[PDB]
This record gives sequence, C-alpha cells and structure tokens, in this order.
Amino acid sequence: LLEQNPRWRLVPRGQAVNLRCILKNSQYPWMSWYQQDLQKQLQWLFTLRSPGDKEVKSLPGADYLATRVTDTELRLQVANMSQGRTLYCTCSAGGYEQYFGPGTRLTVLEDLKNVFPPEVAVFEPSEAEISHTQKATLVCLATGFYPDHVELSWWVNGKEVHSGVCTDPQPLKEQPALNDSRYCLSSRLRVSATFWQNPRNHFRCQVQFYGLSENDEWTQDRAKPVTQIVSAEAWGRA
Amino acid sequence: EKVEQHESTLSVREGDSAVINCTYTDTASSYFPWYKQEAGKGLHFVIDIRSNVDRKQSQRLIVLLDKKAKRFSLHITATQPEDSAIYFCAASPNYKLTFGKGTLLTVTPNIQNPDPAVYQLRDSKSSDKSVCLFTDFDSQTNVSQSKDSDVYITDKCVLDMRSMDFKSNSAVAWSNKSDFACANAFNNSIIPEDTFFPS
Repeated sequence: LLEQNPRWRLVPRGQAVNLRCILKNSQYPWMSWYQQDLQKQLQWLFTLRSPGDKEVKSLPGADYLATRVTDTELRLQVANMSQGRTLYCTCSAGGYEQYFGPGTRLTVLEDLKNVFPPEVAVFEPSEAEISHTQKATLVCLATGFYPDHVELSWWVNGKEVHSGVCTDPQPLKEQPALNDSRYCLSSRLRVSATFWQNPRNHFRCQVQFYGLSENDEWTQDRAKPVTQIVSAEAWGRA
Repeated sequence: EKVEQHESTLSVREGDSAVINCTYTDTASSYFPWYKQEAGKGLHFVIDIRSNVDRKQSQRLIVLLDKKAKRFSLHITATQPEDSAIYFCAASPNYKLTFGKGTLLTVTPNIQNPDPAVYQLRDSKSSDKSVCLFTDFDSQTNVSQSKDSDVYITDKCVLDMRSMDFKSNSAVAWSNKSDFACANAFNNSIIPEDTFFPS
C-alpha cells in the first residue's frame, strides 16, 4: 500500500528534484504530502483528490509544487532546498485515518566535492571476552563517509542475520567542529564462542553507501563516490 | 491549530509504565491519532481516539481524551525495549493532521547478570588498528563522549541474542593516537568499580 520513489536523494544547491508516489489500492483515493524536517517535526503540505489537481506552496526552506497526475499517481517537485528534509506520501478514505508511505529522504550539500564513500573494517573478538563470558563480539567500523547515507548489515555464511546485532542509531562526526564533517558508524554482532571458534564460519559486515549517480558531474582525481557497497570480513579461529 | 507535546525525551526502565501528554488549541479537532517512528524508519500508526470517547485501551496501550480541557495522552503499561521510538501525537478537524514535535522514548533493558568489562579487539587484517569495547554493563550506567576530539566514543546500544534470551549493552571507542589504550578509554565516564580490564 503506497510506493514512493526514489527512497533517497542527493541535492546540491540549485538542483530541483522529482518525487513520485503510486497508490496501490483505489479504496484510499485521498493522497497527501507531509514534510518532516531534520528536527523531526511533521508538517502537512497538500491533499489532492482528482487527477489534474496541482498546487504550489513555500515553506522555510523548500518550495513545493505538487500534482495528482492519475487516479493512482502523485508527483512532487522540490526546489530551492536550503535545509534537508524527508517527504511522506499518505493515503486515506473518508480525511480520517492516514497511512504514511515509506518516505523519500532529501539531503542537501553545498559542494559535491565533499562526498566520500565509507572505509569498512571488522574487529575480531577478544580472547579475554571469550574466556570470561563464553561469547564473542565482532565490531564493524564504517569510517570517513559523507553524507550520512549508509545502511549497515551483517552476513554470516552468506545469509543476513538480525539476532545478535546492534548498529549505532546515529553516526558521529570525525571533526565535530566542521560544517561538512565526514561521519562514522559502528555496529556489533555477538555470537556464542563455540560458533566463533569454528573456522568454517565466515562473517561479513556490508555497508550500502548512497552517493552520486550517472547524472552527477565529477571533476576530481579520486574515484567518483558513487552509490556502492563496501564490505569487510573475518573468519572463525579456534 | 497547534498541537503541543509536553515530554521531549523519556527514558524508562523495561517493565515500568510511561505517559506522553499532549494538548491542542483548536476546539474543532475531533480525531487524535498517534504515530511512532523507530530510528531511521517510517511512521507507523499506533492508536487513535475520537471525540465521543474518553478512554480507549488496546493491549498495553491506553489513550485518554479530555475535550473540555483540550488534552489527550498515551499510556504504555509494562514497557518493552521494542517500544523504543519517537512517538508523535496529532489532531485533525482542512482535514489534515497537525503534529506535535515528538517524544523520544527509550526503554532500557533490565540486565539480569551484569559483568562490566572493557576488551580490546584486533582488525581481521591487520593489526593494530584496534578498537575498545565496553560491554555487559548495567543499564543505569551512562557512557560520555570524550573531551578529546581525536578519540571516538559511541553511545550505548542494546543487542539481543534472541536465543539464548540474552540482552547486553555495549559502547565502542577508538583512536589513531599515542596515549590511547583500553585502560584509559572510558575515563570521563563514571563506570562501575568492578569493571574487568584484562591484559
């Protein structure tokens, strides 16, 4: 129920951006846009019922034009973004309950020059910890990335795991003073020491980074910081 | 219309009860839904209340509405850590939702057998680099982010080994410097006295 594309987006100063929201069930024809700012405050923008309806609206600091193109498609153009934000498409029947879609996140950069992908390293369980607790904690460190668009996951013998895992909810700034500071994020996977001690067991943390696309220009000598995965691994030892 | 949400941050121990209190200005308002946002995810509907009714209960959730006083509240009995999230109240008459600024609810887990310890972990290839791991500490312990901008310290974070039914707190620290090792890492944070520091 409700798909929104894209899910994420990079925007340099000056660029506009288009968002789409497809309604997947005709019983909830009333469709709306809400913005959620960086301080997490939600604010309604528009509600458009019929195909052909369009509206414009200005908030601090983003300008919006919205258009209900078809009975199942709603579009939004976002321009003049000073500060970043997230945009939720909602749908509803008789306006009462409102179901929020998955949202589109917009980040804003002065310069494209300061985008970097993450470096990823895995740190192996302490022997002390295995003796003391009969448990083994792997740590994963994704460092040096900008902006903060990463999705970290843990993979054990080729399958993704959620049990035993905890990822920092907030990345921390490497140079907290600077305006455009590169970020860093940690995660932990904790397993039984018997499982760590089997050397047939393979561990990987995977960091999906979200960065530049085919459409974004790139002028510098280092590799174009494109949307990519960066991984790190470790093997069990006895 | 403005909707005020009184509590901004709310930290509570697993199992105990919590409230969030909201007020609204515009007397036409007759629908009052609640949404939660787990960190880095979307908004999910929790529970709502309409103008006829004063009290509504669903599992461990209760909502109250007083129309005369224009206040309404969400009550969570027996909090679990899964309840950790930002909660938002809203009001609706223009049939849009007006939202409060949100309440961050953290439910800290009850650590059955504390075992505070600070371990050193080596890179799977190689070595140093290394990282310091503070773990197994009690929920009432707070980790502070250090006073030296060349050493990095994570906030506490809870993981759940689903079988064997075990939860644990953890914080990570690392630097590139001379003058940093695990003995000194979480100086600046209270830290129990019986913390194990191996060699």
